[PDB]
Amino acid sequence: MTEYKLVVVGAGGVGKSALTIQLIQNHFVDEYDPTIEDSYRKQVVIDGETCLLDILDTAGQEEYSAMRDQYMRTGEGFLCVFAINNTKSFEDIHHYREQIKRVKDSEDVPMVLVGNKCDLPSRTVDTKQAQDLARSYGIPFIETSAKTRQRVEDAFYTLVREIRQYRLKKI
Ligand SMILES: Nc1nc2c(ncn2[C@@H]2O[C@H](COP(=O)(O)OP(=O)(O)O)[C@@H](O)[C@H]2O)c(=O)[nH]1
Ligand SMILES: [Mg+2]
Repeated sequence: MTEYKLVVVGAGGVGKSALTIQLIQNHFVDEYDPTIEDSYRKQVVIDGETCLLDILDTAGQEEYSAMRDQYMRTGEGFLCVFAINNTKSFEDIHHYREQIKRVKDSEDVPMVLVGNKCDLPSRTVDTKQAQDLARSYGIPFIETSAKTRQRVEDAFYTLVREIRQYRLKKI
């Protein structure tokens, strides 16, 4: 059984919790329910490999979190989430990426860019704008909807695949 420690980062309100809960529980949390920062473990088969995913869904970024500091230090791959109807959250992506590189003191960290809420007609971030940002970082870009269950597994499984390739190349 292969472990992958994943960290979901990005601005408040973009759907990090909704994406993680959809993946873990196949449920969509009610729109107005309290979010909480928490970690989740789930055994899953990914490309025929039996995997243990250890996922931290981050929150409360303006106060100390011992768990978040541990997962940022030790996390193996990062899902950088913005919402496609929220330009500020997309324009925040470079700060989240910079935080990750600083903690890892590395320019080469497994990451996937995720544009969530692709079920909303009020899009303000064009798919091609985000694809270009991801291309400039050298990482995959995936558009998701936690609500209509579009590409949720693809987003997380793609990050696992990025970690697997990182490991294979370094050896
Ligand atoms: N329409 C839609 N709303 C979403 C989606 N994902 C999250 N939300 C809503 O967006 C708000 C923020 O979601 P949340 O998971 O709490 O975001 P976090 O703060 O990034 O964890 C909540 O009201 C969610 O119900 C999605 O894919 N589509
Ligand atoms: Mg949350």
